[PDB]
Amino acid sequence: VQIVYKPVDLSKVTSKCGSLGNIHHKPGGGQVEVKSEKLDFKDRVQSKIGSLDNITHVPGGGNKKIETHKLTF
Amino acid sequence: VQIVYKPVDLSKVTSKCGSLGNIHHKPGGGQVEVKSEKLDFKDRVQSKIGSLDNITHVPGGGNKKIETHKLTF
Amino acid sequence: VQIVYKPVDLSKVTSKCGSLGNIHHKPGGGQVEVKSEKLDFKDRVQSKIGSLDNITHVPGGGNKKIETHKLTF
Amino acid sequence: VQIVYKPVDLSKVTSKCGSLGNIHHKPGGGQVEVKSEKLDFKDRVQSKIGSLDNITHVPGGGNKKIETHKLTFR
Amino acid sequence: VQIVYKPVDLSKVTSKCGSLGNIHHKPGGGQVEVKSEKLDFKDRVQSKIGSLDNITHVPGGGNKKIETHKLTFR
Amino acid sequence: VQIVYKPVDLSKVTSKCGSLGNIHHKPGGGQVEVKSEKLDFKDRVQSKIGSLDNITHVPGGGNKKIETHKLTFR
Repeated sequence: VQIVYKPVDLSKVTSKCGSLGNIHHKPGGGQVEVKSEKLDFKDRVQSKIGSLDNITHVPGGGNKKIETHKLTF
Repeated sequence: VQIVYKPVDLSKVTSKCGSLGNIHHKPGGGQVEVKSEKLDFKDRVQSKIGSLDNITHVPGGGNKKIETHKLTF
Repeated sequence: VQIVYKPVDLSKVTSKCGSLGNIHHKPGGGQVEVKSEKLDFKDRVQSKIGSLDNITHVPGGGNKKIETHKLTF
Repeated sequence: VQIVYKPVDLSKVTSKCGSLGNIHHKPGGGQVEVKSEKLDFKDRVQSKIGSLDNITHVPGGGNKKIETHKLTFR
Repeated sequence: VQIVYKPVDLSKVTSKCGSLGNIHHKPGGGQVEVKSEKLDFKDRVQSKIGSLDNITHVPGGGNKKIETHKLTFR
Repeated sequence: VQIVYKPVDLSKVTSKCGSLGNIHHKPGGGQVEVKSEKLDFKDRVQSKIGSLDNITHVPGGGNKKIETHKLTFR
């Protein structure tokens, strides 16, 4: 008798996520103007005037690998 | 008698998700103008004036791989 | 009898997430102007005027590997 | 025998090209106003306002002369 | 036998290429006003305001003269 | 036998290229105003305001003269 247990694993298991390899070339507007007597913001207001945001959230993107190389005679 | 147990794994398992390999070449408007007596924002208002957002959320994109290389005589 | 238990693992398990390998070439607007008699922000207000944000959250992206090389005569 | 090979060449070969012999008397002299506000340009701009440059370019205007004389006797 | 080989060349080969013999009398002399505010340019700008440069370029204008005289006797 | 090989060359090969013999009398002599505020440039700018530069470039204008005289007897 002989048993020759030689499994080979060469696997790649990968996550690529969020903002990857993008090109942002000269972003932005010409003129932005806001004119008022008053600007009045009073509960959970978000305001953006002529600003640029690059924003990435990755709560995902995880990897799992499980192997059970059992042998029994 | 012989058992020659030699499974070969070459697998690529991949996630590519979100914003990937994009080109954003000279984004933006010419002129944006807002004029008023008052701007008045008072509960959960979101305001965007001439701004650029690039925004990526990836709660997904996960990987699982499971293998059970069992042998029994 | 002989048992020749020689599994080979050359696997890569990997995460690439958030902001990776992006190019941001000369970002920003020309002119941004805000004019008022008063600016009045009073509860959980967020304000952005002509600013650039690169912002990344990665609470995800984790890796797990399990192997169980059990042998029994 | 007698031979008298006596050609006479008084010719002129001339090239006159470009801006020759012009009179430009009080060019400009008036009023140019450009008022310009709140403009955006995403690509190349070339602009001339009230300009009077004298730009001269001559990659050509070269001359070639080849002439060739031979006398053969017997 | 008498041979007189007496060609006469008094010719002229001339080139006059470019800006030659012009008169420019009071160029400019006027009034150029640019008022510029709140402008954005994302790519190359070339601008001339009230300019009068004299720019001269001559990659050409070369001369090539080739002569070849030969007398062969017997 | 008599041979008189007596060619006469008084010819001239001439090049006049570029800016020659021009009169520039009181160029400029006017008013140039640039008022300029709140401008943004993201790429190369070339600007000339009220300039009158004399720029001359001559990669050419070279002369080649080749002569060859030979007398062969018997």
